[PDB]
Amino acid sequence: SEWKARRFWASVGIHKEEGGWAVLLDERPLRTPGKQPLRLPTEALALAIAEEWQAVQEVIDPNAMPLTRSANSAIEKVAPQFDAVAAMLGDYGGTDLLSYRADAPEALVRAQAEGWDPLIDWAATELRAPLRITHGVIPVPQDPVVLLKLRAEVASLDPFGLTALHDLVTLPGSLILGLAVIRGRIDAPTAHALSRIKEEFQAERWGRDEEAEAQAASRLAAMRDSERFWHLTR
Repeated sequence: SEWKARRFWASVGIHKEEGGWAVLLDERPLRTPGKQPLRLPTEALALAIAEEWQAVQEVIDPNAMPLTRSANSAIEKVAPQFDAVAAMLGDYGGTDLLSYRADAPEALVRAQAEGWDPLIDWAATELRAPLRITHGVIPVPQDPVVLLKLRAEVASLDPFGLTALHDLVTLPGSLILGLAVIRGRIDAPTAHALSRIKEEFQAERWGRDEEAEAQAASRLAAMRDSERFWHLTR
């Protein structure tokens, strides 16, 4: 309803810049909520963000503009705090979902093994990061050298790329799943399905939980948004 939310522009285009691309609402350059200049690493993302602004009807709906939202985060929070963010994501290497297997029932333990072992194998091979796997509640600490190797893989990403990595790691609760998505080993819908092997297994055996399903659907959409953002920024 806010007057400030009303669309007043006719066309939306893009244009180069001394440092990245820009999106234009008529002749007026798009700025970040923080008044800072919005510069995008690629034309692909610029054009995609322009479609979001061309799609505005009467009033701006931020929920409908996931790319703009992530671009703002990259410029405003991730680029300036790259080191602290790469560290926080890297930390998941020591509490990775794939390293914790159920104790029971057996059919669940086998399900996890079949879906996850291949990803643990990939991480040991491609990232030279074999994780220690635990069964049950008592956490096994990871090899300090492996944690250094995984944190280093994260640190080597560009800022926009680190921003996309964020949700791919935190939502499923796994750094391996997040890196597998951006490295092209699996896509986001597969990463999502692998993370919920236990949830899916229990639902099929003991009954669906509507709230859990709603929350899972939300995580999947956010993971697909992060994946899109990663590809657009390459």
